[PDB]
Amino acid sequence: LTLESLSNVKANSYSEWITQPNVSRTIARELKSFLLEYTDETGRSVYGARIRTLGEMNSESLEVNYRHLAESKAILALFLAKCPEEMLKIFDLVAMEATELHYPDYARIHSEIHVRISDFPTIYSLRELRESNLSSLVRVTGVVTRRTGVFPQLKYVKFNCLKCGSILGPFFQDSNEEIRISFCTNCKSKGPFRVNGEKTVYRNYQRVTLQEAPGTVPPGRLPRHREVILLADLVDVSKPGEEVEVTGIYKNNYDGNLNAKNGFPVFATIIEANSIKRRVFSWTEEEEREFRKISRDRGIIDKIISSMAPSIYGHRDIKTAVACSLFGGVPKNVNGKHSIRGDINVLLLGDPGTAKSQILKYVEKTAHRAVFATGQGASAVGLTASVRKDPITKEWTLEGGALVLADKGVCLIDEFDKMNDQDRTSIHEAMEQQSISISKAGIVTTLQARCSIIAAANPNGGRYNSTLPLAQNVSLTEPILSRFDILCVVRDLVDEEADERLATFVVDSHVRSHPENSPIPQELLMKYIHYARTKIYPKLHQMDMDKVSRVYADLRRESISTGSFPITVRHLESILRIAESFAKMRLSEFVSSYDLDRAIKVVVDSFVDAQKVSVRRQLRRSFAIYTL
Amino acid sequence: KSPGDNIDFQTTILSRFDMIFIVKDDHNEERDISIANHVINIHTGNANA
Ligand SMILES: Nc1ncnc2c1ncn2[C@@H]1O[C@H](COP(=O)(O)OP(=O)(O)OP(O)(O)=S)[C@@H](O)[C@H]1O
Ligand SMILES: [Mg+2]
Ligand SMILES: [Zn+2]
Repeated sequence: LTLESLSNVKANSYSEWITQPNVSRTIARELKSFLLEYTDETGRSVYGARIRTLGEMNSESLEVNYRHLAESKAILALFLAKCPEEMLKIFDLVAMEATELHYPDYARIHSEIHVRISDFPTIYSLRELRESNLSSLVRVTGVVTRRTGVFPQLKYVKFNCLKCGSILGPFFQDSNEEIRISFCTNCKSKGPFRVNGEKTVYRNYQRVTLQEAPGTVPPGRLPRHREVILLADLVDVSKPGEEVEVTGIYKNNYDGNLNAKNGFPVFATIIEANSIKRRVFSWTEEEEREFRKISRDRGIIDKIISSMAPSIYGHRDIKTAVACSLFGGVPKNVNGKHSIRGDINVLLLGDPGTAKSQILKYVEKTAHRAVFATGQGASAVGLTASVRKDPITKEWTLEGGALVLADKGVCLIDEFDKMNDQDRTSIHEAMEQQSISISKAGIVTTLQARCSIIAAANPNGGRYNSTLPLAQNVSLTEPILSRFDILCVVRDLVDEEADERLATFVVDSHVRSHPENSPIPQELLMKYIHYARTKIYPKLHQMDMDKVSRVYADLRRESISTGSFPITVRHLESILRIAESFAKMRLSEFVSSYDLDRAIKVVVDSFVDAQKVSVRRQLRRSFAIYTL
Repeated sequence: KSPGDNIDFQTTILSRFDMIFIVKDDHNEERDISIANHVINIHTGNANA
């Protein structure tokens, strides 16, 4: 048969037309010709290169573009659009033969090649799927809500007979319905056959609920949701919370006795996914050379300071604290007996309208393992470890909380002041021991919580009062206040020029965002931070001990004389940790003197600005040599 | 202030303990130089050796 003969149909439906052996073999031959002979008039065969790439990568997925097939054989594209299941089976066999043309031993490795159709033209929302789309290919966008675990579904089903013990041949399991055998072919009996799992082959299975993206829903309408079944290679591809686009066959899920509550013969619908498309902190060989090139600049650190939160303007010391917390120091354990913490905890205490929450959102976007939590809010991950039983699943699960979940990362606690008692205790343990101990529901254990904390708080009464010291402006007690390395107090004092530039920045941000209308790039910066966190590990050498010990006594005696809350050893440790964090931005294996001076500047500025104004006036003049 | 005036609890718990230790900040240069050098050797790695 020919393509023009394929255009004419003789059977009652399209599916019965494709079911005929002659039409099936004609479609197989035409798909073979399309797969082996398609070129983009540039002298290269894109599909041959794709087959070679999937063979050398040992993958069972072949991406076939729909517009290529539409330009090549439009009638086969229409057949795929109307009846995708059996034509996809045909093209599975065709692609398998095309792969065996190059690699003759690929059948024993996989024996299954999945064809993924990309760039389907018709775009449907989940709220406009109707009667006409059943057993047809639909391309729908949406946000994944939650996903199930990967389950083994039977693929090549093998039985054994209870009468004789003979093991029967493998049979293909159709995804639509369960398969069953009634004959033994050895003892010639219709006896009870049982499926043995050791000789049965399985495919992976996942069940993913997709809703309409909330941006695109009409006003009074709720976002519609469908359920998508991911097969063997597509499992664990789309994490919940991200906007994804799935091409697949829209079909009915069959259930026993329909629905008794409705009283109408009503079926539920599923989408068997054909392809998943997403609408990464991996550095290549060129990326590390680029990182070394950008590190050798003298003013690299300031650029990172200028790269923190571009939508936030003027809070340079806050951005410096963000950069120090994002890069972090090195933890250490001398002889196993004594442990020194190696990550910077930053407390942003500020009046309303100082854009602390936007800084927290920026860090959540930038950091590798960033966990957002809040004290007053409800729909967020908690700060306390718990053992929780699902009311429906009846399954006990151990939740480590946001502190354990932010291990080797950063935890961002918005509204640090109106926290409750259990969350305060969780934070206290997570900063003291860097671990969380649980004794609940028969589970007695400890979970590592080596997490940096960037917290945001509002002062008591809605304003910072500079006449009172820091402890009287915040509901936080002394031990939890002492655990922070950088203590950024930001206040919106009235300055005319600052107000003018801030208002200009905000109004310009609005006028750029209208629908009718030297910083490092973010993508480079995120991988740079990950690289410096994961491979640098700076170290400080012995001949710089004569200056840090000098400046430590210089601050301690002045703190005694002035009468503020004392400088302890932990301020020296904060100096030495912030120094190791600043040295990471240079990708440096050692700690330099300007590095230490900058860390001392950060710690001195953080200690001074948290004081009574009487303390501020003396401490600014006494520590003028270190602030510079 | 009295030792029982600085505690945020009753004075009976103090009698309840076996040995009490009132730990001081001595607040002088000759001690905090030594403490600073000790902590710097801890961070350096000399103290491990
Ligand atoms: N320095 C700034 N630069 C840019 N935008 C700012 C600045 N200060 C405030 N804003 C804006 O003002 C608004 C304040 O939002 P938030 O970040 O929620 O404030 P906040 O600091 O978290 O104070 P709260 O909500 O009382 S804890 C946002 O629209 C910010 O974009
Ligand atoms: Mg806020
Ligand atoms: Zn038998």
